[PDB]
Amino acid sequence: KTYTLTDYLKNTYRLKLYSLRWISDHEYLYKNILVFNAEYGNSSVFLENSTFDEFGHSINDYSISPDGQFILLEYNYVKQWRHSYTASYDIYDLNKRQLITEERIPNNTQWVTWSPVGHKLAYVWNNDIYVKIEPNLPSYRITWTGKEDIIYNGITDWVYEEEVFSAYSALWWSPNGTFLAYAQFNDTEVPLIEYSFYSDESLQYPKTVRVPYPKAGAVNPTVKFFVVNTDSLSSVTNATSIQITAPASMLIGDHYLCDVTWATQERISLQWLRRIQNYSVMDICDYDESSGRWNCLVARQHIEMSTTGWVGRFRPSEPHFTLDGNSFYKIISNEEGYRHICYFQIDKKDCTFITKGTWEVIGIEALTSDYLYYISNEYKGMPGGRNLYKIQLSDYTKVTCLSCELNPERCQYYSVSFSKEAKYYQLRCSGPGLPLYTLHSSVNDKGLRVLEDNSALDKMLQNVQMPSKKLDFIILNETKFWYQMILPPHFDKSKKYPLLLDVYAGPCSQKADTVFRLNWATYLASTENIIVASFDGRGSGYQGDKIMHAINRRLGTFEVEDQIEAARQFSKMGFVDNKRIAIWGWSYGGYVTSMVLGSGSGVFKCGIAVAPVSRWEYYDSVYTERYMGLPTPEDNLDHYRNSTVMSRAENFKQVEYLLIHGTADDNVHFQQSAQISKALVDVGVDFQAMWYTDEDHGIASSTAHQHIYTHMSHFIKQCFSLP
Amino acid sequence: HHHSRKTYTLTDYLKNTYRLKLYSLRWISDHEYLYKQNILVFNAEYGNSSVFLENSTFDEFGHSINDYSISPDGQFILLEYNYVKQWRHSYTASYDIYDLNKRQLITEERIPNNTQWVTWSPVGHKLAYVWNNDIYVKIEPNLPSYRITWTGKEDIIYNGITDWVYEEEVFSAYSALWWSPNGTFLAYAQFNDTEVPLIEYSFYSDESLQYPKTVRVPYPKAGAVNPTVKFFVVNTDSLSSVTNATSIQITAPASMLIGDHYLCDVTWATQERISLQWLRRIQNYSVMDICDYDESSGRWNCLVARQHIEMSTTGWVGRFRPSEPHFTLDGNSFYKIISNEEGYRHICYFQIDKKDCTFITKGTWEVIGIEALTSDYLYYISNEYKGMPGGRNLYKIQLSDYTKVTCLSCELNPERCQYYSVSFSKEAKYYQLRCSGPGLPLYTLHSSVNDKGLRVLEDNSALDKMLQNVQMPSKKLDFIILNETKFWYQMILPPHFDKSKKYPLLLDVYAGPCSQKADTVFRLNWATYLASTENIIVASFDGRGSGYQGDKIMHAINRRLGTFEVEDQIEAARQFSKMGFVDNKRIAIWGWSYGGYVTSMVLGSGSGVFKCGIAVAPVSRWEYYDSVYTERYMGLPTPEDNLDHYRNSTVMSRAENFKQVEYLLIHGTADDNVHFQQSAQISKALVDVGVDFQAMWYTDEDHGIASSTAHQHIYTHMSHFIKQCFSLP
Ligand SMILES: *[C@@H]1O[C@H](CO)[C@@H](O[C@@H]2O[C@H](CO)[C@@H](O)[C@H](O)[C@H]2NC(C)=O)[C@H](O)[C@H]1NC(C)=O
Ligand SMILES: *[C@@H]1O[C@H](CO)[C@@H](O[C@@H]2O[C@H](CO)[C@@H](O)[C@H](O)[C@H]2NC(C)=O)[C@H](O)[C@H]1NC(C)=O
Ligand SMILES: *[C@@H]1O[C@H](CO)[C@@H](O[C@@H]2O[C@H](CO)[C@@H](O)[C@H](O)[C@H]2NC(C)=O)[C@H](O)[C@H]1NC(C)=O
Ligand SMILES: Cn1c(=O)c2c(nc(N3CCNCC3)n2Cc2ccccc2Cl)n(C)c1=O
Ligand SMILES: Cn1c(=O)c2c(nc(N3CCNCC3)n2Cc2ccccc2Cl)n(C)c1=O
Ligand SMILES: *[C@@H]1O[C@H](CO)[C@@H](O)[C@H](O)[C@H]1NC(C)=O
Ligand SMILES: *[C@@H]1O[C@H](CO)[C@@H](O)[C@H](O)[C@H]1NC(C)=O
Ligand SMILES: *[C@@H]1O[C@H](CO)[C@@H](O)[C@H](O)[C@H]1NC(C)=O
Ligand SMILES: *[C@@H]1O[C@H](CO)[C@@H](O)[C@H](O)[C@H]1NC(C)=O
Ligand SMILES: *[C@@H]1O[C@H](CO)[C@@H](O)[C@H](O)[C@H]1NC(C)=O
Ligand SMILES: *[C@@H]1O[C@H](CO)[C@@H](O)[C@H](O)[C@H]1NC(C)=O
Ligand SMILES: *[C@@H]1O[C@H](CO)[C@@H](O)[C@H](O)[C@H]1NC(C)=O
Ligand SMILES: *[C@@H]1O[C@H](CO)[C@@H](O)[C@H](O)[C@H]1NC(C)=O
Repeated sequence: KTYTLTDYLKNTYRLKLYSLRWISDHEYLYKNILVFNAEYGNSSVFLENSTFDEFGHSINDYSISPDGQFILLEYNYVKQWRHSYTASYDIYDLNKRQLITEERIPNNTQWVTWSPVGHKLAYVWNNDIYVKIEPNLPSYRITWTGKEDIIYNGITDWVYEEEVFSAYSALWWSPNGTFLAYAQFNDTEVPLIEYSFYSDESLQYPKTVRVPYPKAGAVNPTVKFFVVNTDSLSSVTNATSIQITAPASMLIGDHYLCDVTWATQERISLQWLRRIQNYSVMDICDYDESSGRWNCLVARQHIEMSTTGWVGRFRPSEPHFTLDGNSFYKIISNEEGYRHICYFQIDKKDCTFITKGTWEVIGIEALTSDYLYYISNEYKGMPGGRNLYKIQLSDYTKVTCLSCELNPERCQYYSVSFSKEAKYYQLRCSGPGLPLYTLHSSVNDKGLRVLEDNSALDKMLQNVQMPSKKLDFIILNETKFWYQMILPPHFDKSKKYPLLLDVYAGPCSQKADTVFRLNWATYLASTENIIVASFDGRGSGYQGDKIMHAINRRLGTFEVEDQIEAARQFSKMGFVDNKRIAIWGWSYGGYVTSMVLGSGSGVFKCGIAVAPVSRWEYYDSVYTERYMGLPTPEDNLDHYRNSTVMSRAENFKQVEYLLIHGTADDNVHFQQSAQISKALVDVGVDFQAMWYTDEDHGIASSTAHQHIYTHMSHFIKQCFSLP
Repeated sequence: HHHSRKTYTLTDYLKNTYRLKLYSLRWISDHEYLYKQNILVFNAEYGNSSVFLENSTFDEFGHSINDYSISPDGQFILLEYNYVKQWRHSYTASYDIYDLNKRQLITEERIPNNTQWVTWSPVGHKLAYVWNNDIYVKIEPNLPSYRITWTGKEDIIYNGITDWVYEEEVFSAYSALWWSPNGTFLAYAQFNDTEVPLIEYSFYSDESLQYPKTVRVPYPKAGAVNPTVKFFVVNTDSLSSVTNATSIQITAPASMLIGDHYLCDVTWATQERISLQWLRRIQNYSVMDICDYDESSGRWNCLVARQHIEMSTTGWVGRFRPSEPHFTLDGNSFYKIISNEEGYRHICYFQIDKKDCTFITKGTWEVIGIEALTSDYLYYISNEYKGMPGGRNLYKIQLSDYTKVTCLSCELNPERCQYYSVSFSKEAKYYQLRCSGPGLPLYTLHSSVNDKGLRVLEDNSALDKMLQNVQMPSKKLDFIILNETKFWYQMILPPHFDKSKKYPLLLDVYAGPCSQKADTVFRLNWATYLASTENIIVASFDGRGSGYQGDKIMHAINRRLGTFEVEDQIEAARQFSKMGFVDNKRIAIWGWSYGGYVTSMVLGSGSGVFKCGIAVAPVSRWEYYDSVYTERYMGLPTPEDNLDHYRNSTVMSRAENFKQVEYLLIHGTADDNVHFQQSAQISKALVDVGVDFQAMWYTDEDHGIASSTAHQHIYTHMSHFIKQCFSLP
């Protein structure tokens, strides 16, 4: 038997996880909720969820204070954007098992967070910030200026949530929780995207949703940064919020706050980025004693820039400070364009690189007094592998691979999670074999035990004909470009398979990796006998700037051409039926799919774009201007005009096209597909469409998810003459 | 050979390869009319024509001329340009006036840009126009205009123009101005939309528009706050440039001010007598008021003794609204279409003073419209001929002897002509006859004194010459007995039609209250292609709820939309198969508007009869559609009226049954009439029960999906869908 559409849709074959929250340097929680001792693996029950038997409300999430004296309960969850939401809250006392009733956290709270030490609490209600020193006492109102859709204290607006921070919160406690650092966003002049929301059938008149949303070249939100001392809050007088202004080099024009990182109890570092995102500045600000302000000396500014592109992968990387805070490490691209760990002195311009080579550091995971722990794709020169390394701080040549040889056949893609002081770590392996979860001791790196091996799943999959994955590379202009293929079971090299190109191809993307996945591709390969391939061409990430910056100021050119060239290279692989080649993608993949189908190349018979960008002036400023610069006569308007899918409408006469878009998509506005269809209508091209009423960019509803995949499978089977 | 080998193709339909010529004129006097080439005057009597306006005169103009309007006294011409469409009838435009006798454009005191409506008085050259929701009057074209109203406010106050609902469902027109017969008085309506909710939808516009626009229209959905209405009359002879003009209000009768009502008809009776018709929001009760000007007062009075009640116990009043009266010259009597004691619409003769009228026509047929009345004769269109409800002929009844009825069109050309409409001269001395089928449209001119034909205007013989070689479909018009009642249907049958083989069949559906899809009209449309090229029988059926056959049939779906008319379409299909020449594995259904609603209701009915269907811009649930139309048939969506059936008749609740059929759902995003919402809500329901289906939106298209490129695209898309559902290569 085979892995079927139903299997994928009704999630028949499950991937077991082992998610843990470190609580201390030797303990973690595991949802009843258990507490585990990392040393021995023994566990006691923390609370039965029959403790809230009579609670009366459906509990969404829990959150334990650092000191473990109180638990925060979250209910009435109402999802907003990708990260943002609203909820009700309650505080349960562990010391004396019962809830708090006096001075509760209001309904419709936008964000809550314990300080990093003890049980202090900061929350956001109606765009304003409040602080509770004790869970049962009244809160002090920090900000008074919050206003819906206009002023944002402690939480991000639409574009910051999605493109800058990947988070709704804009609150940063200092390490011991004395200081609360926050940002304030101002959206007064940011234009609003409006779209219909149809809601339940019983709603007679549709609702109009309005969201401040800066499209490429529009007026952006403005940002201010503040620090407040939470150990001197008066119930008599208003809390005083000290402002930290952006450096002079940023106040000269539009700019972003892109990073907040505390260094010590009294030292904070902020990163700022120009609107033309190729110049950024790191401020280190120290707290002044009697005077009570924050100073950011000019001689302590650290400039990060790029002549060939934008700075960072999506944003400048984050610093990891030493204990005294007089030094830090952060990832930057070296002189040959590869991203490696640089070591800075707070007082000095030059850093020394502590890693080198033709491969990249993915991130810094933990920093100790003796070692620095990082993840990279160095192992076997494979851009799509991921391994944990240890680097000796007094001798940089002493680098140990901690995950490389643990199970080299089944494990090539690792992420990690260290305990409070990096005493223990959990390795998470995501492929090529079934995911593997292991617990380790950093004092010597020996493995304590397996936490989850997925043997349950492995026994079930023994019964089904499963596809395989080929990960390899092709040479193009003397450079390696990586591809992967999901191959049908009992794959015959002397046979001719229909091929479907799964595309993303956005700047810094990586679609060829060692990760094990059960998705739509799995079914297409297992049941329909279709080869599903992906390709990382120019603009793709984790392989140096030369490749990544190749599309600087030129979205919709080389990365499009490379998908076409990829499909050509596969035709010449012998086992591909080149009368049956298709391409599909979501978001950026949708844009590339569309551009490829509009290319008039002749290679693809049909394709599917889901929620595609259609022209760049339609998408948000932060993401778009990062790669395209500004849509103005003196910058890059010409290429904004030359890279629309609309302009390629005539070429669509050559292919079969299915266009799909959610009508309540706040991210890629329905507008984008509305303009594509009008364009195809105007040149007389027949095509397939489908809208999803009240679905957003995810088309994530249980039923909408099934509908779309079902619809797409029918399109593909019809296009490929499959019954 | 020389055998017919061409067929009527999709491209033929989309590119207008075979075009119907039509002779459109506009009478300017009692014996003269205007016709376009260039613009000619034609003497109706002789045929002699001189050039009235050479095409070259307005090229110095600088602007592209969309339309023209000659003043009643032929001294001035109104030139319309910068036309920008709004709804089905309303638009904005610029206007310039060309003086004929001085032979040049009036430069001083021009009509402002963005004018909403312009209208000459019926005699002379007075002018009335609406700009920014206010009414202005020009006594002379080159002179300053006097402002009549001062209260006009966009989306709130409408003076002399209708709002969305009154435009689409009450008046079928943007204007709400009425000149008295000689231009002395100017009657107008004011609409107040203050508390009317707004429908909001996205307009995406040109691709250079970065942020979509949101369009906001005052639109009362069933049960919502309706617009209120006031009525006024202003004497245009006593206007002065020194004082603001005085407008005399005429208030509705007591029985209307008691609750929500509508102004449904305005008809001047003489120089000093106007008739009003009002309707209650529950549209079964209407009151005609006859109002007279009082000389010494300057005010209007509607005597309660002249008041006329018209009501219905089995449904609503009139076909879509009460009928309009036709007054005798002395405005002391009138003729008006109403239903007789047994549900048949016939001409009633009324005295202004008496309650009772006498019916001057009788029969198991109906009068369609009164077309003209003179001293001795009344002219009307009816479907009496041969007891064919879908036929239309011009008749003549003698006012002093009701048994003296002459058919004027019946026998003219019985074989090709069975569907007529007429256009009379200014005093009914001549008339143009228009025949729409079953043969090729034919256009003829007649004098009504002797009734002789004067000449053929257009005979479509160029078209006839082209069709001679094309394998054209034929139409079969007939009926079936159900519950002892005749129910008519029409079939567009493929060329060389063979009773002994099985054809696939498409049900073409409207089926709304008072609809008629079975008729004698000749059409070159999508169905002609499907029969001719693709060999599909496309059929239509008038079931319960359809019109022009009496109230017994028409009112059968009263307060029960989505029941019998839906059921009768299913039964129609079972009947069609039972005739033996239908492949019942291949039966489909499609419709637009109400037809889309019925299509959907049918496909969700679980009947097992239809394999697939197409719904275009359908109504999905009645609480989404407008008040005037929906309440006419459904009453109010309240617990103490008819909420139950409103809830019982949505397409959404039938989603589960769509698992059995193939469904194509189509909707323009800028549809102001049946909002995108209605399709949006169907699709969501189908997704929720796991039904796959085909969808297509049209960016910025409205209810008509009538852009050239958009029209071509949807018919092509629909054609692919049907061809695949039927296994046609
Ligand atoms: C957010 O920014 C807006 C727009 O820059 C500020 O609005 C201005 O406020 C000043 C002083 O109050 C006025 O003189 C201007 O006329 C305002 N401009 C506009 C267009 O509104 C606003 O002050 C800022 N709000 C906060 C809390 O920082
Ligand atoms: C703390 O600050 C807030 C805002 O500055 C004060 O609340 C405002 O009080 C002023 C008068 O001082 C009023 O004009 C506003 O209407 C108030 N705005 C509100 C309700 O947010 C608050 O009173 C301050 N506390 C004190 C007394 O210093
Ligand atoms: C249109 O109708 C609105 C509301 O139906 C009228 O508004 C009323 O006006 C008076 C004063 O002019 C207020 O005191 C009432 O309270 C208003 N009614 C309500 C309940 O809103 C308005 O007069 C009308 N507009 C015109 C000029 O005809
Ligand atoms: C496929 N894909 C992406 O395209 C992608 C993507 N991430 C991004 N960007 C970073 C997160 N915020 C949005 C941009 N993109 C591009 C994108 C996402 C959603 C809508 C439009 C765009 Cl252009 N991923 C993970 C991803 O998997
Ligand atoms: C097919 N068809 C109609 O459906 C029709 C229709 N006429 C109507 N109504 C009367 C005129 N004004 C609109 C309503 N309908 C029903 C309808 C039309 C347009 C949108 C929605 C509806 Cl429910 N015609 C002529 C007509 O030909
Ligand atoms: C595990 O065992 C140790 C000693 O046996 C004990 O101190 C600890 O509390 C236990 N941990 C849990 C969470 O059960
Ligand atoms: C939140 O809302 C509920 C229901 O409306 C109310 O009963 C409850 O007291 C609210 N919680 C608080 C603490 O405001
Ligand atoms: C944390 O650090 C602050 C600032 O240096 C210091 O004064 C204090 O000892 C700590 N806060 C508390 C009260 O725990
Ligand atoms: C940033 O980009 C702009 C626009 O391409 C360019 O003029 C400038 O040189 C860049 N700055 C740096 C530091 O390279
Ligand atoms: C039309 O023809 C008639 C008949 O000969 C002629 O008298 C007349 O002058 C023509 N039309 C006009 C009024 O110019
Ligand atoms: C209408 O607009 C045009 C173009 O802007 C202008 O030249 C003209 O004067 C306007 N006409 C009137 C009557 O105001
Ligand atoms: C006419 O009415 C308007 C608005 O009520 C007013 O402003 C204007 O002055 C009036 N004209 C005169 C002078 O009577
Ligand atoms: C039009 O009718 C009115 C009222 O009957 C009358 O007083 C007026 O003089 C008429 N106009 C002409 C000159 O025909």
